[PDB]
Amino acid sequence: GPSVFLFPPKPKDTLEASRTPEVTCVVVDVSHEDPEVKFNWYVDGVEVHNAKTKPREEQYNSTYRVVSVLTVLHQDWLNGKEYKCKVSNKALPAPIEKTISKAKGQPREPQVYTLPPSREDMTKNQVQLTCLVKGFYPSDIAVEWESNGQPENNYKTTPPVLDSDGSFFLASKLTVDKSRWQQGNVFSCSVMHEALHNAYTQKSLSL
Amino acid sequence: GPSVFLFPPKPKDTLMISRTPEVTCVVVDVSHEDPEVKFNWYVDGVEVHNAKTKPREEQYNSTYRVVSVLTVLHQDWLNGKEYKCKVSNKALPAPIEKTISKAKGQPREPQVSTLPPSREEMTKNQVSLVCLVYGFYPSDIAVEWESNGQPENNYKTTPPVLDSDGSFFLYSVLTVDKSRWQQGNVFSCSVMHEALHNHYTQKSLSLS
Amino acid sequence: DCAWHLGELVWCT
Ligand SMILES: *[C@@H]1O[C@H](CO[C@@H]2O[C@@H](C)[C@@H](O)[C@@H](O)[C@@H]2O)[C@@H](O[C@@H]2O[C@H](CO)[C@@H](O[C@@H]3O[C@H](CO[C@H]4O[C@H](CO)[C@@H](O)[C@H](O)[C@@H]4O[C@@H]4O[C@H](CO)[C@@H](O[C@@H]5O[C@H](CO)[C@H](O)[C@H](O)[C@H]5O)[C@H](O)[C@H]4NC(C)=O)[C@@H](O)[C@H](O[C@H]4O[C@H](CO)[C@@H](O)[C@H](O)[C@@H]4O)[C@@H]3O)[C@H](O)[C@H]2NC(C)=O)[C@H](O)[C@H]1NC(C)=O
Ligand SMILES: *[C@@H]1O[C@H](CO[C@@H]2O[C@@H](C)[C@@H](O)[C@@H](O)[C@@H]2O)[C@@H](O[C@@H]2O[C@H](CO)[C@@H](O[C@@H]3O[C@H](CO[C@H]4O[C@H](CO)[C@@H](O)[C@H](O)[C@@H]4O[C@@H]4O[C@H](CO)[C@@H](O[C@@H]5O[C@H](CO)[C@H](O)[C@H](O)[C@H]5O)[C@H](O)[C@H]4NC(C)=O)[C@@H](O)[C@H](O[C@H]4O[C@H](CO)[C@@H](O)[C@H](O)[C@@H]4O)[C@@H]3O)[C@H](O)[C@H]2NC(C)=O)[C@H](O)[C@H]1NC(C)=O
Repeated sequence: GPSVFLFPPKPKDTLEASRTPEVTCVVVDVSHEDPEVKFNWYVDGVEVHNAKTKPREEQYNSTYRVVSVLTVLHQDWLNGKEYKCKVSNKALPAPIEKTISKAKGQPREPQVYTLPPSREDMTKNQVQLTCLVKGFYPSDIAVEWESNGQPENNYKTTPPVLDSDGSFFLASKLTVDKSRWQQGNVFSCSVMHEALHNAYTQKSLSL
Repeated sequence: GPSVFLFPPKPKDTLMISRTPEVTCVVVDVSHEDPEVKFNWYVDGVEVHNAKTKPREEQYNSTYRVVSVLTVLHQDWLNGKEYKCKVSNKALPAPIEKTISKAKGQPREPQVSTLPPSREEMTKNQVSLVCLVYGFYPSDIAVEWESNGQPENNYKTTPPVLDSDGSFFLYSVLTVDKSRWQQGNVFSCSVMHEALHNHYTQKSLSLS
Repeated sequence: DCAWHLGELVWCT
């Protein structure tokens, strides 16, 4: 029969008032002979009725993919409400249920530190600029870079890594031409996390 | 029926001439009725014979775990030779085969850079010492930390992240008591990788 | 030359 996968919203969506977070119930391996799927959504055991089904999409290995999407309130997700998707299909002996929610535990505020490149690093075409983010909980976060009000795109960010005190850390690395750095330009690491003041902080770094 | 998984050696073992690297062919779901398992091992298609079977282990779910282990030469693995385990068993209409080897690609030297704590961190009970490692390929690598001959166990290293030029980077962060940093103690990041001179480098760091 | 890690031999070239 069908298999179910329930996805959380993106961190960024839940942190900016302007965007619209959603939870997403994917059903795969729906058969040609029974493509009808009944969705029931519950928020803290209380059914809601406002989810919307995405267009059905044929997969080309003889199955359908059927998605139901539920919009959620920013405060609700952040307050650790539990979202439940109940899926029913004629191929299923009993309805499948899945649940997701934010990680439980005291949220903790990320400590953001920017680290310039080493005096040894400085004999290359480009240099590496580091933004160390430590001590945050949960691990839901977003890190971006900017310079003089423009996005800096040439960065990579490690996955969040669990630390021995039970919070997470990551590092984000921005690569820039040595010249741009030597000439005293200011570069900014921007971090978005639920336990920051206004879910946002920015730190900067220059020669 | 039985299922087969083949694991590489551990990076350190392939990089330290004083250690013994091995490849490990693990067969699971071996049935109580046909527990006999044949292993043939090949090194670049040439069948070697010096493998050893580990002690049979009965699993809490009525199956056996049967494990053959093959020792390997440091330079063969690092030359990127292909290692093949072939498993036959009666519940298995066709022999199963798996291969691993080193990731192919010209190897590239890690650039190792240390970074002291931020002035903004100096407010805290402990501080973070970072070892940035970049521009290395393959991703097979060992990072460890130390002070005065002794290992420091209070660090964490990120998984290797693929960079935009086809090489890898990671960071290792060692957390230490601020006072220990103020006390002028030298800390050292040791990195082991096949593309380093003698497969080993060491960079240090302390208060200025 | 030769290189050691915590006393243990790494490699010699
Ligand atoms: C028939 O084919 C289908 C489809 O196959 C595809 O097409 C063919 C051509 C092939 O090329 C395939 O490679 C293609 O996938 C088969 O469908 C697959 O079934 C798998 C189950 O067997 C299922 O595996 C599970 O996937 C989970 C991760 O899925 C992620 O990531 C994958 C790949 O990384 C991606 O393909 C999926 O779409 C899914 O992507 C996420 O989608 C969500 C929802 O849209 C996104 O979240 C939303 O995003 C919006 C805006 O976009 C907004 O922000 C919302 O708020 C937000 O909710 C999200 O961004 C996407 N993420 C990423 C990273 O892309 C695994 O986690 C899971 O593992 C877990 O469970 C297992 C136990 O069952 C455990 O083993 C495991 O450890 C975990 O616990 C599974 O691996 C595949 O997802 C599924 N593929 C698709 C596309 O649905 C089908 O099986 C096959 N049938 C047969 C009979 O062969
Ligand atoms: C009956 O039970 C058995 C046993 O189950 C165990 O016990 C029960 C009670 C539960 O707790 C289980 O969780 C236990 O595992 C079931 O057997 C299991 O089958 C699974 C698949 O069906 C199989 O999954 C595969 O695992 C791969 C990774 O496995 C690692 O890591 C896990 C844990 O993370 C560990 O349990 C495994 O043993 C294995 O460990 C590695 O072993 C190698 C070889 O020893 C080590 O390498 C060597 O190390 C030595 C030094 O010791 C030296 O350095 C050598 O040089 C070196 O070679 C290595 O260090 C070990 N790693 C770790 C972390 O310890 C997955 O990668 C793999 O997934 C991949 O393939 C899938 C496609 O099939 C994909 O989904 C996926 O993307 C990957 O590509 C598999 O999931 C379990 O490992 C296996 N358990 C064991 C112990 O073997 C059995 O299924 C069940 N029967 C039935 C009918 O259900």
